Amino acid sequence: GSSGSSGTISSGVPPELPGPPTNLGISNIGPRSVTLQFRPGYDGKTSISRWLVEAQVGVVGEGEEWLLIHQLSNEPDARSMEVPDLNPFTCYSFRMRQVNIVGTSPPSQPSRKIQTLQSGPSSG
Repeated sequence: GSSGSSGTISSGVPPELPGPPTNLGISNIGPRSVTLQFRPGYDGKTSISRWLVEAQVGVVGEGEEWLLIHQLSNEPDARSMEVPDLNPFTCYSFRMRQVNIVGTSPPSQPSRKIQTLQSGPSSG
């Protein structure tokens, strides 16, 4: 953009909403816990208050709903985090979200389909 009208701005300015974080990846996929990496695109002239991590059950496509599963509060300096409470031996997805004094941004592109390890003994 490139424009501006008469006036001044120096006293009080409300914050804005963040942006959709990218560079999402699914690594260290454990049994019921995995590490979801990401990067804060646009904070919104304000640090994040809490990150929202949603996921879907089996079916990973439109029509269904996305509910929260993992959320990191008070930690705007967390490039990545672990997502506990995961369904083992089940195809699930994961996303990211930013929350600030403004509000909660929309859902970001979901990660590729993966397979959670099994919950129990299984070695050798």
